[PDB]
Amino acid sequence: DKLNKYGRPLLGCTIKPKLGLSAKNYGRAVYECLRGGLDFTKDDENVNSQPFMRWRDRFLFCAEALYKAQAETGEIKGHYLNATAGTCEDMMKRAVFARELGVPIVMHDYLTGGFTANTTLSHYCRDNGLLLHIHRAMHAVIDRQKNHGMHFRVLAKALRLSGGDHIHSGTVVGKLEGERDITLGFVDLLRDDYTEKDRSRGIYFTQSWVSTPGVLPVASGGIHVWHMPALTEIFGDDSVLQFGGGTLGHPWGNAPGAVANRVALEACVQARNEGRDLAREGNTIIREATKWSPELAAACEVWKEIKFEFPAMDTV
Amino acid sequence: ASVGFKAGVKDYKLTYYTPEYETLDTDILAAFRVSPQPGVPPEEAGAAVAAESSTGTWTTVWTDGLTNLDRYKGRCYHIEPVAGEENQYICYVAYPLDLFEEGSVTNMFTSIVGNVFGFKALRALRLEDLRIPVAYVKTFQGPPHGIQVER
Amino acid sequence: ASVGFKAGVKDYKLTYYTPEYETLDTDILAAFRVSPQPGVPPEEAGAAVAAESSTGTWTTVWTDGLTNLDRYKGRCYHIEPVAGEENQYICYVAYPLDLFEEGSVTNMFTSIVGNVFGFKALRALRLEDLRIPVAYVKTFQGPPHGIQVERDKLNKYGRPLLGCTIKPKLGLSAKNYGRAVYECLRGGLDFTKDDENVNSQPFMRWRDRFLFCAEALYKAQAETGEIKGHYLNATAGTCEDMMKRAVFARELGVPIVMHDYLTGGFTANTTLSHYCRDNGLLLHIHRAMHAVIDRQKNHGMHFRVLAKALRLSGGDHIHSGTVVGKLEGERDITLGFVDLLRDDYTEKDRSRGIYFTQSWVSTPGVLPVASGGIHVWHMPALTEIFGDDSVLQFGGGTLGHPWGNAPGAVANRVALEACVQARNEGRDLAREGNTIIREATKWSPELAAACEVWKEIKFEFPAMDTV
Amino acid sequence: ASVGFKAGVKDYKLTYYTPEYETLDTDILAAFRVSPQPGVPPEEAGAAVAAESSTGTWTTVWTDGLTNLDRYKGRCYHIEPVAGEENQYICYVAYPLDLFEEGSVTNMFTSIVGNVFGFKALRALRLEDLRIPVAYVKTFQGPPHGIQVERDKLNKYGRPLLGCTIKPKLGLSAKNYGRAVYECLRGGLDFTKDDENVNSQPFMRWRDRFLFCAEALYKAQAETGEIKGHYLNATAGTCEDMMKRAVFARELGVPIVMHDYLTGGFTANTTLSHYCRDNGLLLHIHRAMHAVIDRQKNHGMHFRVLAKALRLSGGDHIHSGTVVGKLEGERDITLGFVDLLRDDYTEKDRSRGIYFTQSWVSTPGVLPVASGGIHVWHMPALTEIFGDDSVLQFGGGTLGHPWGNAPGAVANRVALEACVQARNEGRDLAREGNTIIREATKWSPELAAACEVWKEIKFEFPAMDTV
Amino acid sequence: MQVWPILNLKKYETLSYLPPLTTDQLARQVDYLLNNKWVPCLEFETDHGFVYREHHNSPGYYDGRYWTMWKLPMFGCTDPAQVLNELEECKKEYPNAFIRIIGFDSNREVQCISFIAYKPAGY
Amino acid sequence: MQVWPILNLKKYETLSYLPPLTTDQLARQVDYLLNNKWVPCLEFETDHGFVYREHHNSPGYYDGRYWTMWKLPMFGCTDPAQVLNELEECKKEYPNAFIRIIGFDSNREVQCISFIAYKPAGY
Ligand SMILES: O=P(O)(O)OC[C@@H](O)[C@H](O)C(O)(O)COP(=O)(O)O
Ligand SMILES: O=P(O)(O)OC[C@@H](O)[C@H](O)C(O)(O)COP(=O)(O)O
Ligand SMILES: O=P(O)(O)OC[C@@H](O)[C@H](O)C(O)(O)COP(=O)(O)O
Repeated sequence: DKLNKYGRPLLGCTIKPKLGLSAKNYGRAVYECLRGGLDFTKDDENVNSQPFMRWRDRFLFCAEALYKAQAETGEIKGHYLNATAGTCEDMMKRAVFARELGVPIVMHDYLTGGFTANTTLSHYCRDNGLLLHIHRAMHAVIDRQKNHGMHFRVLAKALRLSGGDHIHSGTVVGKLEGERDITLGFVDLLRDDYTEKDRSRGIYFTQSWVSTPGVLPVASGGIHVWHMPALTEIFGDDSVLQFGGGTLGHPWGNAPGAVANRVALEACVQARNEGRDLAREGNTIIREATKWSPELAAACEVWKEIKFEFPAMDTV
Repeated sequence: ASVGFKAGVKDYKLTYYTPEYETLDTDILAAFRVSPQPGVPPEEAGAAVAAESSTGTWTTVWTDGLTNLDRYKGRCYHIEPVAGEENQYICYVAYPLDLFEEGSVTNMFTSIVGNVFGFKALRALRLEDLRIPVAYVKTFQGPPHGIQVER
Repeated sequence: ASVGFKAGVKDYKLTYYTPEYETLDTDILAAFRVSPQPGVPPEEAGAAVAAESSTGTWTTVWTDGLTNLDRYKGRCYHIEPVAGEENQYICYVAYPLDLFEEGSVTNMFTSIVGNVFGFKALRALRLEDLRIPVAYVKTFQGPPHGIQVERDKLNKYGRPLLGCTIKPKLGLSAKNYGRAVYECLRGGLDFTKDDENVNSQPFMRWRDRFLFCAEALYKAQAETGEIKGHYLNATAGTCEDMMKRAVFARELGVPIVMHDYLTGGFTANTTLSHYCRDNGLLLHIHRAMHAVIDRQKNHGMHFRVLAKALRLSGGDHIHSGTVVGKLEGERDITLGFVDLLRDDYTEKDRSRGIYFTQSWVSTPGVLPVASGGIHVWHMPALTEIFGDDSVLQFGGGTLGHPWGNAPGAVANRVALEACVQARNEGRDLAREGNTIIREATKWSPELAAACEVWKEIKFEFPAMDTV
Repeated sequence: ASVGFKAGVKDYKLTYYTPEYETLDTDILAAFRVSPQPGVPPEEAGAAVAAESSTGTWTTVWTDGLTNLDRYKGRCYHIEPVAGEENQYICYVAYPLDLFEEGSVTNMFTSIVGNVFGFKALRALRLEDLRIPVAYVKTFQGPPHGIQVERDKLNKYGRPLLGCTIKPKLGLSAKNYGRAVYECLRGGLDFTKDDENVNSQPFMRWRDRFLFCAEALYKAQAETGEIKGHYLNATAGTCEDMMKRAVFARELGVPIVMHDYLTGGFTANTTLSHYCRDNGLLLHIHRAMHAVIDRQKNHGMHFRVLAKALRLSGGDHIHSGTVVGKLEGERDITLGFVDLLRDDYTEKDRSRGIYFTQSWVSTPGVLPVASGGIHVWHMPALTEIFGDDSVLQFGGGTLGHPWGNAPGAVANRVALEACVQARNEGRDLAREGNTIIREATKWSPELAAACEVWKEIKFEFPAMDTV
Repeated sequence: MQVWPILNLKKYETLSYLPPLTTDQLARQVDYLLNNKWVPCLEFETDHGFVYREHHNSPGYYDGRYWTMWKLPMFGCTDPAQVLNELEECKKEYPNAFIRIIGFDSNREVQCISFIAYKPAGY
Repeated sequence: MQVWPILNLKKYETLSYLPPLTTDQLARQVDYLLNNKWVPCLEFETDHGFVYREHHNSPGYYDGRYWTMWKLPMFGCTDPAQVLNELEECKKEYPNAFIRIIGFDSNREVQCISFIAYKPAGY
């Protein structure tokens, strides 16, 4: 309602390389991705404040860039500014400048930052109208193995309670672990008001949320244009699909890279809405679009053969 | 000098396995116990850990050319097989001082331990130790008092 | 093990002259030029400097036994006689990292330079250089922004930055100050500035000045299309007043403030530097009062030490001399500390007066500012000695132009772009300096008139401070 | 009436050498010892100093016409050659009251001492004295309390105050610092103090030190029945940290804090002085780093100028040398600035280096502190040179006593009361000095042992700074 | 290597990056809307076709998000012709307006569909 | 005594106070750029040729500093003809834009060169 976005997943992009870019260069890469059709760009999880780029210079240049892309396209844009920091005091300082710039969204690494600091930021965001994107950095240190640890569904429930508007939830088909059924299981626990017990998906108890709002799941990590039909099919409209290498790795640069992802997605949404089966006609839909989108076409060439298939460690 | 940009995915080992590297006294060093999936060789497994925990991603991006990646990249500089175990190695990774925010244990962990433990290409991963350089230690307050003062 | 305590005074050399010591990478090292009194030997003179600047006193105290002095004592580890001088040596002293408070340039100086220069047993003493260990460098914020960020914010690349000090120093009213500012800025200069002694005085109060200068700078910016700035002086009598001025500059939205770090002090300067980092303000630093400390070769502290101290405490610009202008500054020694201010690593090089290799672990660089008695004919030398990363300031050189400020600014902006184009084309600024300027006078009536006025002005005298 | 504007450089003497000028009672007057380069005449050298330290620059600017320069310009009004020196003069400069910001020692120095010492045309330059007009003196708070109020609060009258610096300078832990403090205080010393470089360091953090020293001082006070104090050092890296430390001292209820005014800075010092006035804290001032500026007779600023600046900015005590100890300080020149620090009016007197008559319009006096290499045998000389209104400090002289701190303190307290009684009885401390001390050793085993240890220690070397 | 255009490239959210919708395609989206049992509604705007910030700059505030309602939501509508019919009537009354079709999910009270159906010339 | 003009005197940073660059002069700056091993890149702007403040007024914030990128930085380029070639292609596609050539020093990550290479008529 605030962003005025309905009817399709939201598209985002992580600026790369993770660390090393200067503040003016970060903003340049942000403006180019946004003007091509992506809804959001974001700081990578480890970009806080470092010798190569201090936070306040980054926030400032990214605001200029996001406002420029918004004026050019006519669509509301956002750039997640990372507020993760070493002390509660520093975290609040960063959130406060984001509020002063008038940007719509901030970001926090809830597990490395901590639940105590996350609850403070969540309350601040509610009080100041800021959307909060959550990263699960460090989760696989706890949830990967099937015999010891805590499963991600427990950490996802804990976040919906503490607070966050988005939460990374895996891609299933990308570079990091995530089985389809178990994933669909906790995606339901994150978005719905009631989920019934269902051991086939690893849900041991029936859970009710008494109208606690739902969290938007974010698929990010090693995904590209050919994965678009699978992603739209597994997650549906209520998700944010992020392409870092998948945008900044396009042969023609960021703007064309963004157009590629935005065209691939609207093609799948139109096809699905028309009745086509994304699971079976996935590649046909993408291939058809390459006929009128030179931008999509070039991206298809680059990643045609990239797949990530290995046995999973965490299974029902 | 700005070698060209060529889109496409390439092995992490080409940029992140650097067995000849001499560690600097300002580097944060890490000892990971890596268990690769069948078919993924130690060097690539280690290079992949060093890559995603510092500056790289899954495919070549043009922006690498706007900086000097050689000075920011984390790098797997030594691999030693684990005695008595099959397909398990201790990979050593060095991270340059400029990658960390001063005084923030939260930032140190977000890079070194943020996403690598969930790679599809690894079966298990364990961080055994970290060498925190004295130049980074000084950016922290440390204990509010410590043993002597407390007694 | 606790050797006994025996009251009484003993030679400092017994505990503080340690020629076999290997310095640690965490040690702060110091190079002192010592001139002992007759009858006091180098080793004792050096040991006495190392002693009183760290842990010892004039007679044996029993408390030394409650600690491990071996780990805290400063120590004279090397002495080298000065060539051509009689009874003058360079004594090197190492101070362990545990002796300094993190992030406090004030504490570093209180130990190393606190009392030793007044010992009855020395005739003169001079601190020439300090090797600040990277472990200590990280406890400082450093410049609020630095060269890269500053160029990025102002959108200025490829040439030195041009500025101008309004004159007369004191005496102008606030509306007149703003009038002179608007005219200089619209002519092509990037910055105008309060002179170092313009704070708040009966003739012009600070808030009226800040306000009128903001109107003037915004007018020149709208007219030219280039980002402009005017350094507003925040130097004041108390920390409270200094912050008040910085806060109004932030409220006006201007890009740069200024501080006199030595007359204001390191404690107040570090506070402003942190404030500037937190509020996006560029900080210009003046070295007013430095020559009272660094002019003479036999006693004092060299400017390179005061330049290092500023890069740590914090500043985005720092006055560094002109070499060719009205105030002292030798070329080689100047190029030496200009490197220590801008680069990340500078190797030991006695020909330039750099006694120790210094690393900065990415602490941003400071932009050197050449100001003081320079004019259009000096432009090629200035562009050649300093390069693109510098700010060249012309006070009398702009307000002294026969046609006024705007034409005065055009003169300096045209002379500089002419040198940048020539250099970029391959020409040798050292040899073709005057030809380049003379050629420009053919199509710039503004430059032409300035050339006529200052053709014969040079400042050449023997230097007091030489390698 | 607006004579025309003519670009070009002209001699400074045409506008700034004004030998006929009669100084106004509101003028700040300065006495500079100028050494010109060969070929530069006194009048021009002096005019150039007066010019750049007030309103002028190196070439004619048109803006001078927008004001009345005659009323703002500083001016060299008198030149007197230095006897026995060749090419050295004392140039007197007068600066109008409107050039200074009220209450800002930082601004006074930025003008008078900002850039002139670095002119290529001068070889050396030294500021010897300043006549601060009573109209400018009233814009300052001055000492937070001053001599009278301090004696009244501590209930101490009739003798100098005794203090002691804990040693080793750095390296002791917080509990050990407090242990050494309690022992010195219970023996009869009025104060103990942090050494100037003890701020907050890995070996001992400030808050732990303040806390343990409070327990120790309160214990010694309960044992003896005399008010005790321990100077807690508030010197720090930022104004914020400095205030934090002052605030905890206020919370503990202790009577005195300390600041290094030159390494901390005048801006930070004025803030602390105001805070101390508002919260009842006595402020002790250290002159760490002064000899880097005031040692040599040909270049720098004399200590009397830095002493005047402190009485204005604010401090209740200020280190002033010992004359007879380990650091430089001639008797006559010392007695000269000690008078400028304590009295309400001091008349011109070149034999003591006082160039101008100075009035203080009731600004309270500052207590001079003699510290540095002194011991029991120096007691008669110290009581004779300084008188009752002074603080005599013995660091090594207390912690170096063979029996420990308490007996070390008794030694100094007995030696001093012996001199006070003798003086009060009519005896001549200069002639009977050693007899008085020797007589006391007959009934004070504590004094006796100290006498044995330091009988032969004297510090006698030629002085660098003489009238 | 093609350079993505800068001028006259305003976009309109969902589906505006695809080639223009033929009338069959349009009809198909309305069918999708009705098949899911969402309520259709049309909105039009003549003055501010794009988001802007005139009255506030705090996070989440933008002007230009609300357009004006054409008639009322078509509760109980089941025939896509009815919807396409209104589109024509609105177009003829407001040929100078941008018009869009939205669909409400009353259960979640979220718009599950929103796409531009007509644009004035020049756009 | 000449009075410095007030109207139509917008400037464009480095080199804009000198007489217009002939094509030889232009080529020479590109050579300087390449000889120093910096990466060239072109940027163009049609709407806001000059800095302005619309979205914020805090210190250091200005709108209009970012222009749009023409293609990609020319990494590994060594022939000035290649650069001048792109200039021509950009000019013909955006005759109405201001276009500038910049050069990156990847080591310091600072632009060591930046100058206007083409201006629309009227300017
Ligand atoms: O989403 P999670 O599973 O938490 O994993 C985290 C990843 O999403 C991570 O943020 C990334 O940086 O590696 C994605 O980059 P890219 O888009 O270039 O792949
Ligand atoms: O730069 P430093 O050596 O600190 O010296 C300081 C000078 O730069 C000083 O600020 C000035 O006012 O005299 C310059 O004026 P002008 O431009 O008219 O010469
Ligand atoms: O007083 P100044 O001339 O400023 O000089 C400073 C000295 O007083 C200094 O504080 C001291 O530590 O060396 C005194 O110690 P000790 O009492 O053991 O000699």
